[PDB]
Amino acid sequence: HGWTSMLSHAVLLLSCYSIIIMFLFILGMPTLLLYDFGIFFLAYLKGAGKYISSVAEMMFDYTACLVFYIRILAQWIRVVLMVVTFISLSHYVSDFDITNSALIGSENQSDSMNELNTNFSMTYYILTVLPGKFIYWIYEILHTFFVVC
Amino acid sequence: ATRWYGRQPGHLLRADTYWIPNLVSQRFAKHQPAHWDGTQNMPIFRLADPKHKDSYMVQFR
Amino acid sequence: TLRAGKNIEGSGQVHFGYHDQKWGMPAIPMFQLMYYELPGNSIVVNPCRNQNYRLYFEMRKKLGI
Amino acid sequence: PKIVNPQLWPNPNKLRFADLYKYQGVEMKKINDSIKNYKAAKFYIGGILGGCLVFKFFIDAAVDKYIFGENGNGGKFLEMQTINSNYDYYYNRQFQRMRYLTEDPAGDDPLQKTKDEHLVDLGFIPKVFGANVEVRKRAPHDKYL
Amino acid sequence: MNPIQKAWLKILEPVSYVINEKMAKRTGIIGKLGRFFAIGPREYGVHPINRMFIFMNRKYMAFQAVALHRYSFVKSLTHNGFHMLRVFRHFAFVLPATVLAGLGLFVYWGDDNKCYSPDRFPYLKKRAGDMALPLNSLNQRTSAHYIEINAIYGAEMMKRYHKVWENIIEERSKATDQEKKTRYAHPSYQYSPLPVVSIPNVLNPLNLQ
Amino acid sequence: ILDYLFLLDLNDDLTRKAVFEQVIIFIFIYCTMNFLAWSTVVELIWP
Amino acid sequence: SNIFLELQDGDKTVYTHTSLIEESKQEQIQAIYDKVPQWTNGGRFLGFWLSMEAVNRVQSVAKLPIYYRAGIVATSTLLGGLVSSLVFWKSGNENQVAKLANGAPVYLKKWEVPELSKLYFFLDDDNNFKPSLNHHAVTQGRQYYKIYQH
Amino acid sequence: MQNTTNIVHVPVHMGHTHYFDYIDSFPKLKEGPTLEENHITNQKILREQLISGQQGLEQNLCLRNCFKLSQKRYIEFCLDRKCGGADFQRAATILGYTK
Ligand SMILES: CCCCCCCCCCCCCCCCCC(=O)OC[C@H](COP(=O)([O-])OCC(O)COP(=O)([O-])OC[C@@H](COC(=O)CCCCCCCCCCCCCCCCC)OC(=O)CCCCCCCCCCCCCCCCC)OC(=O)CCCCCCCCCCCCCCCCC
Ligand SMILES: CCCCCCCCCCCCCCCCCC(=O)OC[C@H](COP(=O)([O-])OCC(O)COP(=O)([O-])OC[C@@H](COC(=O)CCCCCCCCCCCCCCCCC)OC(=O)CCCCCCCCCCCCCCCCC)OC(=O)CCCCCCCCCCCCCCCCC
Ligand SMILES: CCCCCCCCCCCCCCCCCC(=O)OC[C@H](COP(=O)([O-])OCC(O)COP(=O)([O-])OC[C@@H](COC(=O)CCCCCCCCCCCCCCCCC)OC(=O)CCCCCCCCCCCCCCCCC)OC(=O)CCCCCCCCCCCCCCCCC
Ligand SMILES: CCCCCCCCCCCCCCCCCC(=O)OC[C@H](COP(=O)([O-])OCC[N+](C)(C)C)OC(=O)CCCCCCCCCCCCCCCCC
Ligand SMILES: COC1=C(OC)C(=O)C(C/C=C(\C)CC/C=C(\C)CC/C=C(\C)CC/C=C(\C)CC/C=C(\C)CC/C=C(\C)CC/C=C(/C)CCC=C(C)C)=C(C)C1=O
Repeated sequence: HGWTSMLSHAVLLLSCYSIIIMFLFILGMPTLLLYDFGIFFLAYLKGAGKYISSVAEMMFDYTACLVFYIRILAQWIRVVLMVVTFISLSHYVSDFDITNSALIGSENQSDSMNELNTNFSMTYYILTVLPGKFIYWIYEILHTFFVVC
Repeated sequence: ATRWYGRQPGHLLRADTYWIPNLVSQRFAKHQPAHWDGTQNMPIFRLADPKHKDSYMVQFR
Repeated sequence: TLRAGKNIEGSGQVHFGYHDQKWGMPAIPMFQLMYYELPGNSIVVNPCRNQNYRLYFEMRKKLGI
Repeated sequence: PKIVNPQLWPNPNKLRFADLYKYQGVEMKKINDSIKNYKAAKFYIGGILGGCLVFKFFIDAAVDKYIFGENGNGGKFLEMQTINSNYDYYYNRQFQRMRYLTEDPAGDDPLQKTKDEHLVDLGFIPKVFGANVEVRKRAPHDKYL
Repeated sequence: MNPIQKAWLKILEPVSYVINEKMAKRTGIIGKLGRFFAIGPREYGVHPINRMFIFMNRKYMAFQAVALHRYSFVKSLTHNGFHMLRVFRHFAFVLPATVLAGLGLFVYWGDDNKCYSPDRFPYLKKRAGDMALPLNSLNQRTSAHYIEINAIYGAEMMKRYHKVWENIIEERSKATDQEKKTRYAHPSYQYSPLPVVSIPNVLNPLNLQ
Repeated sequence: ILDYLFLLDLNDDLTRKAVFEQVIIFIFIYCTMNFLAWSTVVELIWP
Repeated sequence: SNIFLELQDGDKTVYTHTSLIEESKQEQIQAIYDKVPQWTNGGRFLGFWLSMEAVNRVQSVAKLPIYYRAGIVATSTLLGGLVSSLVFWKSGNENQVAKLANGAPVYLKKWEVPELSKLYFFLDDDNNFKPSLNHHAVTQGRQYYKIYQH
Repeated sequence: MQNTTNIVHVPVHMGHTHYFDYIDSFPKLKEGPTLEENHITNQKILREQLISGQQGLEQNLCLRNCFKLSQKRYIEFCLDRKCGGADFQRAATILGYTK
């Protein structure tokens, strides 16, 4: 979506419309398929009835048509999982540590440069604590790649 | 005096397709007639203020 | 702000002192779903302005127009 | 039209070098094909412009209907609608009262005001007043917000 | 070569004779000037903008033919022509409707073409010299009725003051120096006459009416 | 003369919905995207 | 309730608007105009039914061109709606709206009839900010014709 | 002093939401009648004013326009010249300006 950055005030405008288009036209696919079946559409789903009671079969046909739509609609929970996993990775990267101790000739003198800053974490920071933050970073992205794929 | 006049909020349209919650929710909203009460400042839309409950997602910079 | 009567030392919005800074929106989908820039074209004149035309319709009928 | 030739060099023979003289002709040939399209489109474009001329008279009557209405008192032009609920509307009104009662600290620069030391030397000894600690700021009617 | 270039050649025919015939074949500075400004058909005279349109027009038109040439959604409803099962028939008119909407791509470009711009905030910034304004500038306004009605009212009342002003000056001219100084005077003032001097009574110093 | 012609109004669109001014932006973007995609598919049968 | 009424004041034909009547009676007037399409559409059905029963079962109209037979059903259809609309008003409804408009101001010409929802008003600070038609641009007054009596 | 510093005289409540900062509610905010209920209320006031409140209106409008003048001596001149010679205190009682 990079090529649409200046086309509107929202970079993800086309993506936010496309997910709605994707939802509506996928939802209409089973509906148009039942229309193509005709009035016999319930026999295409469940098959032959079992009881002489039309009211009894009416309940079983109401379930087969519901199951027919749940097979499609319940798959959008996979899209929810992919979005949540992608947001948690963006939250970890956006909040990742970056201070003046990593800058070359910093001029941000008021951002903790001239203050006493001790911590209560494990010492040997770049050997113990900093690699641990990177280990969890690798887990976040490897877990994301496995989920979204 | 200038700062005080500047805080009196301006009127910002409610219609919004840039925020994906409004893009979906406003398709089910019902536009009701806003009967004129005799004033020129009826806040029938949201207000152009960063602290307004319907404008907090807007970046006022 | 300068024309309004506030002299400005320095420049930019990366406030060195005791002020809140507002960095640019991170160009990543997370922040681009939560925020969007203020569209100036959405700040409008209140529609109650159109009710002043009620005076015109009444003046026309009073003058036999 | 004829082009004046300085004759600084002899041009190649047209029979020996024919490709050097062809580009000018095929360029005007392209334009002639475009003019055939412009002329053939006279009735289609004219029919649309003719429809706009007839549509102009219906739009005139619809605008006066939209603005003046049935009996010249105002039409749908005076209608305004909203999606705000009743709570959203009274939140905005209170938000307007809050911004009316939102002041900044310290006021204005006291050094740009009339000094008391200057008034004494001008012949008017000012009287010192106490702070009005009993008044409560309130918002005006909604028509003034 | 185009007709506009041929129209230039008819007008520049005398100029073409001065430069190409006379100046071009001379030597020295006059020769270098004539050979440099020689008149004829253009070298590298192609117009890339015209060529850019022809390319994009042909490329976009081939896209229109694909998007508009669709099988009908209506004809596939009866299951009797060419289409029995079409699970995405409800997408058939999305591309044609999208292409037809592209006709207003340039008609509605930017904010001003989609609304009445004087009712929007950006119009105010343009009239202020492309200057930033507070976001509520559209609300803090004096009545346009007052500005125009008061402008007419003041000038109409000035014509009626001019008539009263003439009657006051004339009536004061026939007043004694004692009267014109004691009338409308402070009660504590004791009148004492001044020496009589000759001062003209001019209504308008400039010879106006 | 009929009130159906009122749909041609854009001066006072903020009085009713103010949605038209934002939806056509997507439609123009959507046409640009399909133009780049479809022209690539149909043209690239030539190699 | 935006309806212009044409009332019979003896020999004069006076006009008024439903916004000039109290809301308690505007609902009764709107309820009557809402039953006109129910009588109009219902009468169109009877005119369509009785006509179809006559152009088919009566073997004197059935032996005719279809264009003549369709014209009878078409004519009897809308004619059955116009008749039912007259029976609706003439029975007791054209006189009921006249009684419901008792006390409302009327005008000699329709062009002089104002719509109360379209009038300009302001919030009068001198009267507890109540809405007032006597704004600071008013000169003379309204001066309607008379109060309707039925 | 912080550039984004305001002093508010009425209570406000802030939202406890991540990435956002706004006023989500006002304490003890009561909702009055709707825009439609207020409209019906005003129509009843405007209807009675149209039917029963138009006689003798030209005289009261002249008294109101005279009392919008800057100086009192001009008000007395307006009342005497335009309002048929009305009294200052008598017209002030009609308009409701007298205590
Ligand atoms: C809040 C929104 C809510 C709704 C949302 C969803 C919207 C739904 C819309 C979907 C699409 C609807 C459009 C339908 C198109 C119909 C077009 C048509 O008419 O074609 C005919 C067509 C049938 O023709 P055919 O199949 O092609 O072939 C017929 C055979 O040739 C014929 O063979 P045969 O001759 O052997 O058959 C015998 C006969 C036998 O039939 C009988 O069973 C007879 C019944 C008994 C009659 C009473 C007899 C009384 C006897 C009394 C005796 C008295 C005499 C006694 C003795 C007197 C002695 C004097 O059967 C028939 O032929 C009749 C079939 C026609 C019935 C039409 C059914 C559709 C009605 C739909 C109603 C609502 C429409 C609203 C649409 C508005 C737009 C949305 O009808 C259909 O195809 C129906 C398809 C429907 C499938 C779509 C279902 C979609 C799912 C909806 C539910 C989703 C649930 C889950 C939701 C989850 C969340 C999303
Ligand atoms: C007749 C006898 C004559 C001799 C008599 C005496 C004999 C010797 C007795 C010694 C007496 C005690 C010595 C005291 C002097 C200490 C001086 C000093 O510099 O200490 C600084 C050092 C750091 O402490 P600090 O700087 O003062 O900070 C205070 C707090 O710790 C701060 O608290 P914190 O929580 O903030 O700190 C976090 C914590 C981090 O958390 C930890 O504590 C890390 C623990 C994870 C490692 C644990 C596993 C280690 C063993 C793996 C190998 C196992 C092999 C067998 C596997 C069997 C499996 C069943 O500490 C660190 O950050 C540690 C980073 C510094 C070291 C990391 C890199 C070390 C180099 C590794 C490569 C060495 C290559 C070998 C080359 C040989 C020549 C050099 O202190 C120690 O680490 C104590 C270590 C004690 C020895 C450990 C055993 C080593 C065994 C190595 C096995 C391979 C060789 C076998 C040779 C066999 C020979 C027989
Ligand atoms: C007074 C003047 C003189 C009068 C006399 C002279 C005039 C006489 C006639 C002259 C010619 C007239 C042309 C038409 C008759 C031609 C006869 C024929 O056989 O043609 C077959 C002809 C042959 O096919 P083809 O040549 O191969 O291709 C045809 C087209 O290229 C494309 O074909 P296509 O099949 O691919 O097009 C499909 C498209 C065709 O485009 C349309 O027709 C637009 C349809 C949009 C409306 C859909 C309504 C859905 C149901 C709503 C139910 C309630 C309605 C309430 C309405 C209230 C309105 C506020 O429809 C769709 O896209 C269907 C999918 C829609 C998306 C999904 C929407 C439904 C799901 C969402 C439901 C939401 C609610 C759920 C819950 C509900 C609550 C329970 O196909 C046609 O249908 C031709 C029509 C093309 C347009 C012609 C326009 C000409 C310009 C005239 C002005 C416009 C008039 C029409 C305006 C309609 C209102 C928008
Ligand atoms: C006021 C609104 C309600 C009006 C009445 C109800 C009408 C139905 C609601 C309007 C729907 C309009 C939008 C959808 C248009 C149809 C879309 C569609 O898919 O149609 C394709 C269908 C194609 O059907 P098909 O059977 O030929 O092929 C489809 C085969 N399958 C299903 C397998 C794909 O054609 C239709 O038009 C069917 C709908 C007909 C509805 C007609 C209702 C009245 C019936 C005639 C009157 C009978 C009176 C008694 C007669 C006495 C003897 C003479
Ligand atoms: C209809 O179907 C469609 C196509 O066909 C298939 C498409 O190609 C396309 C694609 C569209 C394109 C490829 C075109 C793209 C064009 C774009 C983006 C903008 C083009 C802009 C320009 C060429 C700049 C032109 C610059 C100007 C007009 C300003 C300078 C010119 C001036 C001041 C002239 C003054 C104008 C007049 C007097 C108007 C009169 C008109 C004339 C022709 C007179 C000319 C007079 C003389 C003396 C030459 C679409 C969208 C489509 O829908």
